[PDB]
Amino acid sequence: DLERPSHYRDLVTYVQRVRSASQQLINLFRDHGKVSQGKLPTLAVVVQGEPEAGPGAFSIANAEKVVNEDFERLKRLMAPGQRLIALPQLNEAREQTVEVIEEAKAAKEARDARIKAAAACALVAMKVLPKKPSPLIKAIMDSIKTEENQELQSRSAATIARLVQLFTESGRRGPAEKVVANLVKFSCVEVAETPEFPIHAHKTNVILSMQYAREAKAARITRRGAKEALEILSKNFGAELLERVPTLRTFMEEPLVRAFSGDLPPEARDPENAFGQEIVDAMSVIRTMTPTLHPALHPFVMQQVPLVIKALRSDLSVFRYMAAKCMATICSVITVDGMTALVEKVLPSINNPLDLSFRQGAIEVIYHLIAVMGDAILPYVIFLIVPVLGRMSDSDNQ
Amino acid sequence: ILSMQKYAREAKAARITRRGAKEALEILSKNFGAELLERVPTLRTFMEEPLVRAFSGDLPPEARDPENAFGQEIVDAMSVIRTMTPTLHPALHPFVMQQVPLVIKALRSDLSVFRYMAAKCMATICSVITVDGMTALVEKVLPSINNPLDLSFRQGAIEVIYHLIAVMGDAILPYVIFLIVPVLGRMSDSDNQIRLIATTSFATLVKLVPLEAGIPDPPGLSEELLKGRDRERTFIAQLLDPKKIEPFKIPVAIKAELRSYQQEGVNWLAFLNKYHLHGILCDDMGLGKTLQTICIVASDHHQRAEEFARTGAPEVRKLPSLIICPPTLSGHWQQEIKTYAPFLTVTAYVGSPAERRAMKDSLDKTDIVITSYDVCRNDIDVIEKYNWNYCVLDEGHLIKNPKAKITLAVKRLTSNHRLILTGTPIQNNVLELWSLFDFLMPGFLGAEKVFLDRFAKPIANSRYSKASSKEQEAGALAIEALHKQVLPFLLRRLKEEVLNDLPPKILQNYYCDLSDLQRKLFEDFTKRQHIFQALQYMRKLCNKLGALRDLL
Amino acid sequence: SGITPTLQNIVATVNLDCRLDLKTIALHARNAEYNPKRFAAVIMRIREPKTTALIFASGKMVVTGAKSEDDSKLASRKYARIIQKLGFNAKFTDFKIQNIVGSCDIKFPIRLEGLASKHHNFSSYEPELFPGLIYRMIKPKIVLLIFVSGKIVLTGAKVREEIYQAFEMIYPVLQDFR
Amino acid sequence: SGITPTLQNIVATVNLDCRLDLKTIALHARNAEYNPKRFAAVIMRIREPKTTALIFASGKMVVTGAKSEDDSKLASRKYARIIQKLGFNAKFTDFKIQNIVGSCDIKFPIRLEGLASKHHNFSSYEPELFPGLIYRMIKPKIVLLIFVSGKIVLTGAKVREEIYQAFEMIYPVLQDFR
DNA sequence: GCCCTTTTATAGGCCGCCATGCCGGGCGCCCGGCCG
DNA sequence: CGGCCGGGCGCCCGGCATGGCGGCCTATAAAAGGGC
DNA sequence: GCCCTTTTATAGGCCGCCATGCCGGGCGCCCGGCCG
DNA sequence: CGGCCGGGCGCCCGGCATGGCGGCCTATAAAAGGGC
Repeated sequence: DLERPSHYRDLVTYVQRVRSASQQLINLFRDHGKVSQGKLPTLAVVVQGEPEAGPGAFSIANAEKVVNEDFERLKRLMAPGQRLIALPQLNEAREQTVEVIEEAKAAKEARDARIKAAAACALVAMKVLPKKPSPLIKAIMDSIKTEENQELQSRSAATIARLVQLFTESGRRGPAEKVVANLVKFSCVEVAETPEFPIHAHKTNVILSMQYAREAKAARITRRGAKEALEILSKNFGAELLERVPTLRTFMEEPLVRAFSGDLPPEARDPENAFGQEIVDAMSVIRTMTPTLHPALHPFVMQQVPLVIKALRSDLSVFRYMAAKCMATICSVITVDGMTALVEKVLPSINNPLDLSFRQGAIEVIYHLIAVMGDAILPYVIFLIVPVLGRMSDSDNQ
Repeated sequence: ILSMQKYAREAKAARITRRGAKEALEILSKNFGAELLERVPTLRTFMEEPLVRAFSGDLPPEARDPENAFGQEIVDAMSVIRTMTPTLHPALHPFVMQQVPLVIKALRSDLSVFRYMAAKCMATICSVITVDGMTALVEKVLPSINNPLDLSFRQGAIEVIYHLIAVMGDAILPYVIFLIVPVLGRMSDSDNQIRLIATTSFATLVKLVPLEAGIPDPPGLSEELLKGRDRERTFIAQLLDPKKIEPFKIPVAIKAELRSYQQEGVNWLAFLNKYHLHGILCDDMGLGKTLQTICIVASDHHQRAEEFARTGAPEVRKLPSLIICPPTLSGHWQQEIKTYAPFLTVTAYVGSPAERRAMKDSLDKTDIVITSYDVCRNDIDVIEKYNWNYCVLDEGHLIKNPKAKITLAVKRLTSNHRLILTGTPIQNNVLELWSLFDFLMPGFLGAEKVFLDRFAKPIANSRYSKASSKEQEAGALAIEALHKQVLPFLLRRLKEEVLNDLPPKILQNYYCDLSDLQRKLFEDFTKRQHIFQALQYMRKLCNKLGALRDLL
Repeated sequence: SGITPTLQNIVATVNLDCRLDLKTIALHARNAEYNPKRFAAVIMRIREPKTTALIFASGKMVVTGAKSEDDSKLASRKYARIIQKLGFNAKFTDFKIQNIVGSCDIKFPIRLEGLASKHHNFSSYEPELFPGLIYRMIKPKIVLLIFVSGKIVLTGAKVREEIYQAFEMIYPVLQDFR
Repeated sequence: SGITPTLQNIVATVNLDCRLDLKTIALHARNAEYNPKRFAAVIMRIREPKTTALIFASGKMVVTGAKSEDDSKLASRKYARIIQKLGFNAKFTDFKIQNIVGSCDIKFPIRLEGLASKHHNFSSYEPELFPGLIYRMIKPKIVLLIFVSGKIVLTGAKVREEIYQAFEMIYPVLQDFR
């Protein structure tokens, strides 16, 4: 609750680096720029956070002050003409200084977030349920998003899984539903597991399976944390998960019962409509969660298989992609029922000449089914062999 | 309304190429004369194949695909009509006339670019094939301007007016009588860009209105156009003349009796209803605003329902109506509706926060919906997604502060008609009146800064004056301007004018002087924080007991 | 070398060799304005070639706004004729062009900061006060205002060849900085 | 200063002080290969820490592939033990690290051409032959290969502090060029 | 300082506005309980 | 188990009048001739 | 030259392939005509 | 005006064998120790 300390002794190296860069800016480039002595008082020799550091020790705030206010003042103090000679190196030094300040501030933010997350885990562990849970959930979700350390991320995942159960037993449900929605949101951030619809909205009748560096790591670590949280949540709740928490049900199901009986909003094809992304975000959760659900919820996924198969026959390419993935998973885990559905209501459609969507989805489902099941696909190769033999010589290239 | 929304190198190349091609096409048409539609088919295919395609409700899904070339080919085809029609021979005027039924549907389409191109093309066609195009406009575009649910219909039908004026210029004189009422109505429309372009169109049209009474009739007007001009003349004649008609009522057998002042009030409401203007029925409490409101709402619903049997257009849809009241008055509203207007059906979205899902979809199925200010506020994120015919606020004064969240909530209600019931439209500051009229007629009194500078600052500065022209005149002119601006949209009627039995009310002030102890305490406090504590302390120490003792 | 400047303003001075009563000019000519508190001259104007003349009581005038030397001289002659028609014995004498302004647009942006740093002896740049780099050239005595958009305006010339020489001299420098 | 290098290879030489019959090592150890035509040593390998040993007939060996000094020394000791088990009286003597290689990735691209032009005395760049700038440093005797991607690998060091000093020395130069 | 003409064009200060309050006073909502 | 419960607190009320962002608006810059 | 390990990474030459033909010989198409 | 007209020429046939783009593939670069 109380504001965090302005500094830590571990970041004295960062602050000292900032001090050295600022001193370079003040000294070397004004010697180059020919500004007389007395340009600025010397930076404090002792950096904040060190032992026996006085209250006037050098801090990041002094770095900001020198890189903005003293920079402007010194520029105004430079003689005309010499300013033109000196200014570009001053700009380079200023940008470098700002970069070091940003690095130090980011390190401080990371340490504060980690400490807050650990404290929140301690508070939830001893069964505290504050009447006003504003900061606790914020800290825990921050440690689910931006936690590079796997162990602490798993600990925060368990923390959320226990917090949801405690709130369900308490009866209050606002924050519970909010965090469940946020978990389902974070689970779908990774591009490789659920693509950005605004990019693929313009592609039709193409096999998706055949087709900035910093953000790639952030997306996958966030998705890792969310997936572990959801798995522990399901293991905790057991059979009753489909009864206790309905917000997950709405997220998973509302685009599935929508678009039924051939229904198709025109905005579903609109790149600027958020529902085109929300559809795939919804359909990712089935794959993300079904293998870890209880067998008591196998009837739920079985009853929803008629929706997934129709998504596999749908003319929307991403519908077929996600339906192939989800059918592969369902046939992996709910084996007999899913494979009955596949052999009885997918493989017959593989030979349709006019319905290119039918063949495309019904071959991509086989691709992903083999890839996920591996050795378990032995008893069903007799079903799968003839369609692939026929479609090796199909008209469509992919 | 998209009309409102190395590159510099290419910008010149595009326009020079288009200049050359257009001149070539014009000379080609003049060469061929009447026979151009016979000798050259490829031009016809280019112009026409996306016009018969996508017609009769047709819509390929790839028409909305950014990577499908046909989405560009459609507009490329539709540009040629504007590019070439003014230079064609009169023998091809029948061709464009026969294709006008396709371009009008292109104007009604939910595709924005379709409406843009159709507005442009209809403007050109009415410029050159004037009588037939304007017959099509007045008979099959302007009737659709009032459709509540069909936003595309209104949007295209206002953009066509925008471009028609911009292209025809002075030639639009005999036809302003048809276009004046739609733009007047749509200046106060729920949608922002319709309001903006309607404002521009009205700025152009009002200057020409005084001339419309005597423009010579164009020689070729069809009988439908003469009848339209006559009926529009009779329609406008009541607006621009103090004379008025007997009020609008539906004489149902179970309908209640109306008093004289209630008769005048329903007359005023009907006058507002005809020309699509909004007001505040700011009567004193105890005069029965509920009867007048339900009377006009029921009469409008009855009229629309009856017209839906005499026609098949989507103008009427049996749309719902909304009423927002404080919780205590919902029972009174329902009792009055049931006893005075039985044939209406009522719904009460006043349930518990979970209960409301039991009637979430019932909002679109009942004639009158009743809700509370706070129930609407907490659930505005779902109530905004419904359209309404009438939107009545029973206690306006709740929404006087613009920053209050109830105002932000209520001002998102897209409604065809909009009315505030109140007793004190202005209580402390004219900005309260601005906040109310921002809900009723957005933009009517300008933005916040505009209204501030126009009225509010002079009104505040007039608080301390001694008949001095420095500030007295400013305040006087401000109140006079605000009075004239909002005159037709308020209807105040005093309780003294109506009630035949209410004894007079007399007022007297009782003056006294402060006691010695309190006087000394205040004199000490003069030497002695925040500004408000001083006022609160003065209020406290001000505490009269002898005056009350003698008065009782 | 490349593209050529386009001249935008030419200022010429001509002496009419006779005293003029300015208020009599103002009261008779429609195209003349006189405000002795603001300025000491009558501002006459003609519409072919579009030019303005500041005609003074001492007989001098300054003719401005012309896009060419022939147009400036013809406008000065027309103004002398107009003064003659109003009764004064004005005579066209002492014509001499005294300023030519030019403008050009090379097709690339300019890194003003590097140019100012390298050529600090002959340039001034205060971007807080004026977005354009000022450049003063010693040989042809032309002053160039350089802008990041790739547009240069030359001023102070008394002959067309001066702005041409100034543009030829400055173009390699602008090529070096983008 | 900023980020720190990561060491990638360490090469150590240790003398076993006894002659070895290489073919007898090859015929008995599964993890040894001997090809006298190609190379004069047996290439032994062990899987903890992952290292390779070129063991020669003269008793010297070269142990490579380690990521740390302790790992290199422990691997050399294990190889000496393995030679002892095969019957030879090998004794761990004359250990000395003789090369350390490091790698780092500063988070911005580098303008190699300007760097080569300014620091021509200490660098070489032939982009037709090798896509990396070569930089030779005299004080710590470290050679750096600098790449446009922002990745630098240091080599020739005999201590960790040498590559640390070399990175500290070179980092301002890389900051200057983007 | 004052003015005329011309092509170029953008960022500091100056006058405003504008949300800040903070004590009682009330209403309405949902959020926790329990009672026969 | 159904139904009324108190219960908290967010929202709005209202005053004066101070301080911190504002957008917008010359002024900025260049040549030059003349007269005041 | 020869080899081991390690992180970095991309552009010249070398061996291929690959479309080039061009004289008669024929078929099929559409593109110009006219015939009773 | 309807129907068969000749009429041209683009397309494909086939041979051997030469010259000009190819992709791809080491080789390029750095340190160092050992022995041959």
